[PDB]
Amino acid sequence: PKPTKGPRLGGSSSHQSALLANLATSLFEHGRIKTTEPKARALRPYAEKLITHAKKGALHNRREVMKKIRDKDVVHTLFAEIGPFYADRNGGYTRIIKVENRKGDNAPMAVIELVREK
Amino acid sequence: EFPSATAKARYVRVSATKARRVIDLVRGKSVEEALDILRWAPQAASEPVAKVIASAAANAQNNEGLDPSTLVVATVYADEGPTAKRIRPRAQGRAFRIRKRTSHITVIVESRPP
Amino acid sequence: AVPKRRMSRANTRSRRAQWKAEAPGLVTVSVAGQQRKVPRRLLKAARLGLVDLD
Amino acid sequence: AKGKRTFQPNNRRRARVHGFRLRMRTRAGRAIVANRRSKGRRALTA
RNA sequence: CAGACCACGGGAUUGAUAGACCAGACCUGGAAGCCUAGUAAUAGGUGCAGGGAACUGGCACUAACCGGCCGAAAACUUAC
RNA sequence: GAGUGAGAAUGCAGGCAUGAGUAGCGAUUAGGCAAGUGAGAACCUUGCCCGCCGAAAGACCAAGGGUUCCUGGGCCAGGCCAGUCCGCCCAGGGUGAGUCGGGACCUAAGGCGAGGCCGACAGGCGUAGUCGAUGGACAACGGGUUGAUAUUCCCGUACC
RNA sequence: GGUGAAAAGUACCCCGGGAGGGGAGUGAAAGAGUACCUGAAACCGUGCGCUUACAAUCCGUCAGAGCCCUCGACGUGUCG
RNA sequence: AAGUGUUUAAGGGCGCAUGGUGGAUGCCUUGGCACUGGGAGCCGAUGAAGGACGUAGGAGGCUGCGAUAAGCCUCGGGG
Repeated sequence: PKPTKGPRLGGSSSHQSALLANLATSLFEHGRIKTTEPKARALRPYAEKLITHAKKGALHNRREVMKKIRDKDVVHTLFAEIGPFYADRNGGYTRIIKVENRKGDNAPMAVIELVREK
Repeated sequence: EFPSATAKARYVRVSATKARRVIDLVRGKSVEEALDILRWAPQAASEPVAKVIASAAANAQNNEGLDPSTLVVATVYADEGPTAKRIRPRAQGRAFRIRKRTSHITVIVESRPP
Repeated sequence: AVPKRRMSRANTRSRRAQWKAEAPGLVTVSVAGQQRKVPRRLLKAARLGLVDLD
Repeated sequence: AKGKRTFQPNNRRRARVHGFRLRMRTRAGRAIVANRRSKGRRALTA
């Protein structure tokens, strides 16, 4: 998606890519991950685009999500549950809720969820 | 003079200036509003201040038998306390002084009419 | 450079008054029957039960 | 770099260069031990 | 696309502000799988393919929230 | 009768300001999530990922340190933050050798040095000796064991 | 170096994890709480009164309106 | 219409009231200084001065003591 405007999230481009991969893995695994607000905002597009690949059943999208996620359990979870789950929802597969700040460095915290009404 | 309760958190491990930074947010406010502001204030010096104010309100309710809803932080101030002197080594073997400052936070809550 | 002179207490105080905290704006939320006050940003989290209201 | 500090410890060398037997060996060292004892030091030698 | 912060400028459900989704434009340059030619490297078809960011237009799917703090007037003299 | 009067001596000591809630928070690896503990968790525990060293940033000796090791507790001080954690603090425990490394074996350089020679004195040297390893000689290897010890303990089989 | 005459050093309440405090108690005194006789200044607050955001200030001094308190008077709120 | 006038305090100053820190002042003392008059004027291979390590029922420091280890015996004072 749209690159990071400022300095990259983890401390470098490579660490940001790895961090987005791991946050997306946890998001798809738990449905609900609490992480610093900027990380959540950076992850929303990343995760939604992986879910877009998962929404369509194709080996090509399977392989794309794999080259992003690298966690076969969660890739199956995507393409088996979260794929058909959002069969009819068209975008905005996830939600960001701002929560209290972290007591250590007062960082802004937010939970990313996957939407579950329909 | 409205009835009042005191509470002195002495030798708090917070610089008096930083305790004051959070005291100013609450001085004169109701006890309930003061506690909410201190709860949501980012400043870590807010926890000692909130505890002093809560102790003042508790003393008002128990030792003074006052209605909590009528309490407001009348006079709250943080004074300097004893300073511990530490040494921070620096370049060319020069020793600078670090000051581990403390504060005495005094709260005095008054039972004002509605 | 180093401060050439001790700053007068008036100047010290006037510049030091600028180091102050902003009071957070508190909005009412209904959690567990009783009413609590939380930042409007955390209003949704409080409604969803995501805020540890002590 | 070459950041070798001056005091490279060695207990054998310390004892043999500043120790009690060395100090007692010579007149000056015996005088040093006696002067240290008169001052009241607890550690008369290495 | 405003910016050190602050400010400035838009939007805030009576909404297209951002993201996503759908298209397009662009960049890249022919994806994966399968089939075929191959003793194989590899090549051809499927197929201006596939992957994609910032640009464009749609689309309330996600977030702009059952909110909070500020914020409005002594009169008098003279002439008309 | 004076230790008799301080505002200056880049005076001395203690306490404090100013700078300022400022610089800095110590490399060139990088953390994340979930779940626990807790009053409190970015920093502790566990799991899963990610990343870093890999002629080391791994393992073990020696020097040096000296109990820092392990167990259980503690979180006022210290840790450049906080800390429930810690090489911190408290108590208790913990180091097992005929073979390992040393001495009881040996000498090198060097030291000391009976007498001795030299020197006003103090002392300087030095023979015989005697110490002096960084060297020579010298008998043990596998596996297991504890929360902490292991070629030491234990098992098996060897060697003085 | 200095609590107090004596430890009588806060059995049992409350807020807090603790620190610390508020009660209640001992004490002649807690304006003596193992941080302790007296408790100066520097320094740091808080409250109240006046004053200041058109101003060029060795930060005073001399005149000085206004405002805020005090002592008298008369017994009008104004003069000393 | 033209003139006359408030009242702000984000902050600051000054005065006062109240505190906090700090440990000056006053008053002290367990210590030290300078002397006076006396005693002793040496201790050591019968191992000194001075120590190390131990020693109490319990962890350390000081004191005492020395594997007979805060001690053993004898003779006196004392209650």
